[PDB]
Amino acid sequence: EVQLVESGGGLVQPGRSLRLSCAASGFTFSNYAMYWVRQAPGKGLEWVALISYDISTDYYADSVKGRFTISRDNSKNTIYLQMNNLRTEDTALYYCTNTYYWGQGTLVTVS
Amino acid sequence: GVECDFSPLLSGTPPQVYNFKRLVFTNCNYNLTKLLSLFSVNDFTCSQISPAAIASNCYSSLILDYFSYPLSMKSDLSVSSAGPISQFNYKQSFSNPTCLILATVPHNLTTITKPLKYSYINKCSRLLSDDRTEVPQLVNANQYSPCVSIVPSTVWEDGDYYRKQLSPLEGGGWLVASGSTVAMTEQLQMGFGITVQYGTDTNSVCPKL
Amino acid sequence: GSQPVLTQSPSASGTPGQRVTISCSGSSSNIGNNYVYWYQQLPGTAPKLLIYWNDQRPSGVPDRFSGSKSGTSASLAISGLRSEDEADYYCAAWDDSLSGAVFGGGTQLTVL
Ligand SMILES: *[C@@H]1O[C@H](CO)[C@@H](O)[C@H](O)[C@H]1NC(C)=O
Repeated sequence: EVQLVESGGGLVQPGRSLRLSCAASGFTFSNYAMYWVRQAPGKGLEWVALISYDISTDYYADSVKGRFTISRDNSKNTIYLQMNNLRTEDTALYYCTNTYYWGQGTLVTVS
Repeated sequence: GVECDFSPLLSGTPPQVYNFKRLVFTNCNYNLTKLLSLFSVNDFTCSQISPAAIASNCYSSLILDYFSYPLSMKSDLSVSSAGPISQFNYKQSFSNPTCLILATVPHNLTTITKPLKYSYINKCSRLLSDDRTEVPQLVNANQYSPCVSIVPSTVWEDGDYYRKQLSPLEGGGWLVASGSTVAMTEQLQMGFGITVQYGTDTNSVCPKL
Repeated sequence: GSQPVLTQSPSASGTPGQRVTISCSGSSSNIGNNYVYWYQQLPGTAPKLLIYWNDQRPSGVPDRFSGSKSGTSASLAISGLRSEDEADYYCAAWDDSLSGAVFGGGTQLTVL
């Protein structure tokens, strides 16, 4: 079975730091691009970051350039999303995906 | 009332297996046995229904797929087949009664035009940025290969290899495919696919009488 | 949430059994050279892939969903519209200008 578990989410004061994780199982990890999508309560999905299956390149939304970092570890089938100088616009539910499977998100709140 | 229209079948070049043409019927009356008398049926094997029954039952939908196909590849066009045809070209439903017919276009059926040869997608993968690791793209049921976007509608040479660049959303890398061919035969041979669905108070695709 | 590069007219009406489509429009940097994906999200659940690589259907999605991509716009049609289809529907694609993925405004369909 395919499962995708996030963690790390929580509470932080504006401008603090928060590191997210996402562990995967049920497929060949070293075959898929993985990425983070966030949803502010009552609003639409917004694409956040993507990292390749080779700890290659990473891609960022202009909303998060220079603050967020996406990381990856193929020996643990895991992804990281480092968040720095967070802001009130970073309040959202943080989803981790390939494209086929999503995860039950994780909460990021800041105010 | 209205009659089910099978005409397109008899007029044009039927595509290759991986580009199958599909007619979808509702609220009509059909005479399948009339259709098949226009050809030389060489094989007619159904699954979860019979040749007798599929010609005489009431459906919510009848769906018919047709394509050029060499009779010499009979073993690869089978509801139990695991060859390239179900892997990369054409796959029917398992959860609905289906059928597979193998025919030959007779000489007095003059509005059916032959293609250069027969061709099938023998391999459809996706490789990663490493240009080595290959991830097969197996065709979904009732759908075309994602790699028909890069395969010519008829493959010129046995073994030809195709390629296209993928954006990072899809993992980067390339979408890759390869084709095999079979020499056109003196008479055009074809393959057909039939799929029926039964509904509750809505079975309006029934045989003509 | 700062406006997405895609325009998803968000109201979608129909009736049970009807066919409603969802139009997703953009520019030539995203739709047009990149594949479209369609997602379904129920009230308070994770999103689910409906259509990937603009027309492809993962095994498990009912046949009532299908996708298409013309030159600049993409759309998700639904036959036999049911009641479990009451959800939020989003399109997505890569953008060569931003070198990042782009989502649409998000349409909500209500039908009864
Ligand atoms: C077509 O149907 C009619 C009546 O339903 C029947 O007389 C006729 O034999 C059928 N044609 C063929 C070729 O089976």
